[PDB]
Formats: sequence, C-alpha cells, structure tokens
Amino acid sequence: EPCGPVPTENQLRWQDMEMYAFIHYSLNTYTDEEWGYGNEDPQLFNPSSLDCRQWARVCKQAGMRGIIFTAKHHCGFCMWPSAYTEYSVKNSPWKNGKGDVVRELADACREEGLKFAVYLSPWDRNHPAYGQPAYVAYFRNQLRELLTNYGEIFEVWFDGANGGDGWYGGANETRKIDRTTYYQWPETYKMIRQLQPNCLIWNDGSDRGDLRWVGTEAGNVGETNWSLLNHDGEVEWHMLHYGLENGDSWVPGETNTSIRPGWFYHDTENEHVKSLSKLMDTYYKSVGRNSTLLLNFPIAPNGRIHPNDSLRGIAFKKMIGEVFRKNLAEKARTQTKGDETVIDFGKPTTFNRFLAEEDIRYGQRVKKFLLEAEINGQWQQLKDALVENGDGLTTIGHRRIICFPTVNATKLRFTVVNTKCEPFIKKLGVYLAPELTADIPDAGEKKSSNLHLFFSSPTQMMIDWETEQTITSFRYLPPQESKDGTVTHYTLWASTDWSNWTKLASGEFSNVVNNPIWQTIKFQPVRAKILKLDADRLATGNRMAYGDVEVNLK
Ligand code: NA
Ligand code: NA
Repeated sequence: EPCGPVPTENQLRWQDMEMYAFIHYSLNTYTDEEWGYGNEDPQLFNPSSLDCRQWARVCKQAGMRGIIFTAKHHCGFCMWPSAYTEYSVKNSPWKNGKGDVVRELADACREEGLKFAVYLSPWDRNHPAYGQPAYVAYFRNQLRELLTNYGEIFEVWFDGANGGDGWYGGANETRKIDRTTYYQWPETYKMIRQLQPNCLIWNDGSDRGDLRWVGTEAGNVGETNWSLLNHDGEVEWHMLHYGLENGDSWVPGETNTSIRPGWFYHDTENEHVKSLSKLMDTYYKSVGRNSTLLLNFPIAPNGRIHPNDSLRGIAFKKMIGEVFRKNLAEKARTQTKGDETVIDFGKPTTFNRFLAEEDIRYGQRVKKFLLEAEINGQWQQLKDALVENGDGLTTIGHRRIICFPTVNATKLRFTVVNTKCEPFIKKLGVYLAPELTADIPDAGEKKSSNLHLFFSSPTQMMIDWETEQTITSFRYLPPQESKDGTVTHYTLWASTDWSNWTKLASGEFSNVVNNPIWQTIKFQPVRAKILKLDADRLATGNRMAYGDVEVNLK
C-alpha cells in the first residue's frame, strides 16, 4: 500500500530504538582536548577504575537502547588490540597491554541488554599514510576486525569531520583529500553488508549511508523533517536538517549531541551537564521531530562516566516517563470525518502535549496538519511553542510531539491538511507534562540552561539567539564546584552580524574568589543577536569556568 520511499526492516527497528548513547573516550580524554593531534602517548591510557559495566548501566538508566562507542577517534588511537597498528591499548599500561575496551563494552552491553555499535574515524591523524591508498586498506582491515569479532553491531559511524592537519607518523603535515572519492566507500559498504547484514551505516559528506546527520551538533532536527534524501549528488545543509520532500531514498536523520558542552570529558564541564529542561527540549526536538536521540556520555580519565551525568540521565528518563504516563486520548471518544479527527474527552480536560505517529512502514505522507482545542465552546488553533516562525505543524513521520501552553479543553481536533497519499496514523496521544522547575531532584537547572552558549576558545564565551534581541543586562556567576577557571577581569561585546563588533564592557570581577556571588554588568540597551564574553585573566588555570550566566531582555 506504499507511497514514496519506504524504510527497510533494519531502518524500522533502528527508528524504534528511539534513544541510544554515544560514548567518547580516547587519548585526548587525558589531555583535556576535544581532538587529539595523533602523537598523544599511549602511556596516558591508564584509568584507575575502568568498568564498561558501569557505562552500560548508566546508559541503560538514562533510557538508552544501545551504545555507539568510539573504537578509534581522530587521533587514531585504537581501543582494541588491532592486528594492524601499535597505536593501541596493546601498548598502554592498562591491564599490562592485554586489555580490549571494545570487548569489555560489547560484553557489558550484552549483559545489560543494550545493542552495541562502533564509531571508526575515517580521518586518522596518527597513520603515516593517511590520504594515501594504503590508509584505505588499513581502515578496512580494522573495520573488518570490528564487524567480525564483537557480535552484532547495530550501527557503524563514519564521522565526516576532517581538520586537515595531523601528526601523520611524524610528518606533521596538513593533508587534503577528496572526500567524495578518497575512502572508496562502495567497496567498504559491501563488506559491511556481508559481515553485518543488520547494521545501519551512518555517513556524512560522501556516499549515502542508511542514515544521515541532521546538520548540527546542538541536538535538534527540523520541525519539518522528511526521512528522505536523494541517493546521488551533493547533500545541502537544508537537506540534512529538513530532509527532502521528494527524495528518492529513505535516509532518516539522527540527532546527535553531547550531555556536556564537549564530546570528551573535561573537568571544567562537570558543572555543565545539560539540565533536565534542556534535555527535554532536545527530546522534543529529536524524538519529537521524527528522529532518534544519540546522546553522548564521555568517559573520565578514571575510566568511568561522571556521577553528575548519571544522575541527570536518570532524572531525564524519569521525566519522559512522567510526561507520557497517561494518554488522555485513551478514555476519549475519537472519530474521523473527512480529513478531521476529533478527540472528544467528554469534559474539560487539561493538557499541553499532542503526539501523532504515521505508520512509516508504508512511507512518510503528511505534509501539513492543524491542531485545535475546543476551549469554552470555541475552537482555538494550537501551534508548536518550540517553533519561532510558523505553527510548526508540517511533517509527522515516526513521531511528532507538539508542545503548547496548557489548555483546559473539552475536545481536540487533528486535521490532515496536505498529504502525499492517504495517511496512516498509527497513534494519536494527548498528555499533561508537569512543570519543569529548579527543585526537581537532579535537574541541574541554571539561568543559561537553554541559551545557545558556546566558546570560541578559553578567553571567550558567546551567546546567540534566532531572532534579534534587545539586551538590557548580563550576569556572570563564578564556578561553585571549584574555582579553577574563575574569571577576574572580563570584557563583553554585542553583535548583529557575527563580526564581533561593538564593546559593552571593560571591568573587573571584585573579590570574586572569596565571594563567588552573581556579578552584574551594567550597559545601555543594545539590540543584538550575539553576545561575546572575554576572560581577561583566569585566577588558576587555562580554561575559563563559570557557575552560570543570565541575559536580561526588554
Ligand atoms: Na546505501
Ligand atoms: Na525551567
């Protein structure tokens, strides 16, 4: 009964995993860097307390259905005793060079009932022949090892990220490849299919794999999300984030992000494990937007996931269970006339979530829908409160969840406005999510939790919005866990065009160490799109830290 491209059985089961974990752990875990350069010393790999069973337990307790593990990241250090390199745990002090992290994690996923997956970085900064054909054969030999010796692999991840320069066996060169042709993916893809016929291939930047990136690391996919791409030709950013309405291939998007600002463990980020409200936001913008959530939990130098991350994951899984515990549509009278479905609760009913699912076994069909609630005898249009322009009511696909201000309503109407073919709605749901407040245990809410906060480097932090903003003040809170990167001087810029621009500040945080209270920066209202905070000397370290920041508006 189909309509446009349809997913394979593998792609259906993957989609139903809903959330699974990423785990990043490499030599740069020990150098406090997001990337390793390729000459990090394997002697660094010496955790005091490694336990892959803890990783699996933590992930399972956050509601993850599997784990994708960095068997090898960009620096090229291998987490399993490959036959093809010495740059691996064969030559680390951990278990006297006799350990295999891929094995222990595979076993632990098995023990905890989690699916297991591997990330094998195509870009390799250690290998002397990177960018030459000999590295391609090395890559495949290693991939053969991972898909032969560790049981069932649910996904294989080929990062598109490439920074050009690396140690490269001592050459210290910057090397350029043609990403469309260098890795020779088709021969590699055949091997994957042969060794692991149930495995889904994620790739970005070249030959289409079974899954696609969503074009950002922030943890969202488009409010419009077609699980389609075309098989051939270049993929624009817009196609990653929103998919392609008439794409000739089912290539569903995977929403990847970290539970911390960085992918790897950093001590200064222990205070910034994303809050419950931020993760719920990500949930609604991944699982709630026809995607899966790939949430990264990094391993600390001691070989364990940090307890902050663990506690937050549990609070997250708990809240998701609470929001969706009671489908209010279940007791209601539901009927469909034409393109209109009315859920009649029979009495005034309080809710703030709507959920629809298409039966995507038969493809993705809905292009546009409407939501109305009958409030005091009058129909009122609802919209997606998480979408800034438009009502956000376009595609549905695997699952679409719509948040809106809580209403007290006797009926809700769901209308399929536009569709490719006759829609097959497999499920409809209505729910009352509880208030997200700071005092929820382990929620970790901060004033900055849902600001788009990132750094450029350790003098400078930046904030930005989607729309343009009239900013009347800015506040800085020093770190309260430890004082390592406390900011003493500060200068603060605003901007409308990303060109850094205009200066608000010049100051000095007074007695900020012996008195870590909120610091307020005074300035005339600026219209701005971006803020820019400079650390002008850092009290005890090399990366500026903060407890929290607040941006006030008109
Ligand atoms: Na393919
Ligand atoms: Na909140």
